[PDB]
Amino acid sequence: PLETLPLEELERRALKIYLRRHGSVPEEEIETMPLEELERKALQDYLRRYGTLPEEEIETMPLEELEREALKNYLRRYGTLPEEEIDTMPLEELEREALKNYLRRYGSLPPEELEKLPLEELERKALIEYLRRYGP
Amino acid sequence: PLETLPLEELERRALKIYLRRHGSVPEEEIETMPLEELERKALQDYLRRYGTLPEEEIETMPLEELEREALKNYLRRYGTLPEEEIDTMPLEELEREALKNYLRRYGSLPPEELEKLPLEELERKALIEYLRRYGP
Repeated sequence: PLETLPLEELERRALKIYLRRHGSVPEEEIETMPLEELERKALQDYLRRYGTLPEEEIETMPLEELEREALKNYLRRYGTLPEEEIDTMPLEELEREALKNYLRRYGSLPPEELEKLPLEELERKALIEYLRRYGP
Repeated sequence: PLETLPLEELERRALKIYLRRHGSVPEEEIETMPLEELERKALQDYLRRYGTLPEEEIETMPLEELEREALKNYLRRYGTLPEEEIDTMPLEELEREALKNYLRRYGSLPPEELEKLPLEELERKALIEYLRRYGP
């Protein structure tokens, strides 16, 4: 049933299931939040667990910084690529590597595709995979 | 031609021609700057030439709020919906109504099909219709 969902609905549902699994927030008050805020509170749950930073910076950091550190942690624990160029790797590339890393582990797709699939389609398959494993 | 390139490269070209025409950016970085830097500096330029925002505020503004104000500004001078909605409409809905508004002034698609497209595809046409107007 997830095929009929466009990319804006897949990101919403995936962020919901994640926030319904990690973090305690009213379940009926999750649906009414804007998608900009869904990522901020989802990636706040991520940073609070895998990398104990200052507790109030994570509340006030911009959304581009919350995502950058969340992607950085993902490559440190799930990737052998050196820590050095993780800081210098652009945001457009941290996302790409974090999705190829995700689709190789929890995905039945050969790496020949994951290196040729664009970033927009890499976001699709990784979001449809997360839902078919952790949700309806 | 342009339809064969991915959505990441479309935006990379679109933001490149914009920097070369509007404002002053050294053209010695045809593709060396990251996509995160292309979006940022091109947004502060639009927030400066087409708006009345503080200088010392946008240079420290995050990306999720630079884009928010750019759509709030773009929807004002080119939109029909009232101003009260602009502050309440979420960021994901600000992008949708901004992309549809652009695809009308410079669009050969029928408006009934403009709605049929999801937000992921409205961006492709807007970027492609932009490059056919300002690109070689």
